[PDB]
Amino acid sequence: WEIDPKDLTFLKELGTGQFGVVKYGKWRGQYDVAIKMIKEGSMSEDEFIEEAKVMMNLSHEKLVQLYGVCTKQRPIFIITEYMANGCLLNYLREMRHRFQTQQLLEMCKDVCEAMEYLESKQFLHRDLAARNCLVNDQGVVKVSDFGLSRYVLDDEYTSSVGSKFPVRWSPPEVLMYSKFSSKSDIWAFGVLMWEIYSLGKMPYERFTNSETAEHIAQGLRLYRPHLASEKVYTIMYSCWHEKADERPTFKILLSNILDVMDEN
Ligand SMILES: CN1CCn2nc(Nc3cc(-c4cccc(NC(=O)c5cc6ccccc6s5)c4CCO)n[nH]c3=O)cc2C1
Repeated sequence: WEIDPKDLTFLKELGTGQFGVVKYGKWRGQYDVAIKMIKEGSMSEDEFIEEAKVMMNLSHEKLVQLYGVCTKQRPIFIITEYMANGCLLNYLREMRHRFQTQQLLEMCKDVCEAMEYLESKQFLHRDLAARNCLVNDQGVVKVSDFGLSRYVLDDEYTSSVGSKFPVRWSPPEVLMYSKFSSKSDIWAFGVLMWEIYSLGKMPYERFTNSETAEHIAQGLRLYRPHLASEKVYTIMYSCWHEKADERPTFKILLSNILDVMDEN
């Protein structure tokens, strides 16, 4: 899906990410979109365009929808489904005192549904976290920026000892051997559940990344947030098995989440 940049209208600056400036605009004067303007040197562009077809085939309600790309010009554009309430982490922090427990679980469910679908397509996110989930005007959470980490050119982000690497969302096998799998996405999802139920707190606060790597290797895990039931915590904790093959699938996690709902 190559978009014609003439069909795009820029309206507002939405901020900055790993690829640079992100803008809000419209496609053909009607559809609200987000447009990532890829800073030169920030992306492995050839490698991205080479593997763009598969991202185009990924479609799910709880996945942020890709509209298309603009590659006949520089900077490259990536155009996506706009989400009015922005990223989940700040949404949690900003609406912290308004959340009911049922809502926190529905958020987990939204995300898990998306990841189950990705799991089914053998597609990895690689940087799952609240900051890379977005929220729309009706409070629906959707998974964002799935797979883009592979294309980042920044040693501080690509290196496990880098300052931007998602250490706090990474299992031991990633920090040690850089072995990404479904089960690394699983681990990350548990940390995400923790972000949700803690209402936007930073994992392992006052720990450095290295200290965090040290302690999870030694078996330390994130404490149960006040608003998390024991049933809920058991779900997120199951994502943090030292051994990846003892970790559940997203299909199972979703069943767990549904069972907790049903009981309530
Ligand atoms: C008043 N509020 C201001 C902030 N805000 N943001 C909104 N909604 C969106 C933000 C982004 C956005 C903004 C800044 C940075 C990033 N993130 C990135 O640019 C990147 C994230 C990652 C993750 C891994 C690897 C590479 C990248 S690039 C995004 C998500 C773009 O997909 N994208 N799409 C939206 O709908 C809505 C609001 C209303």
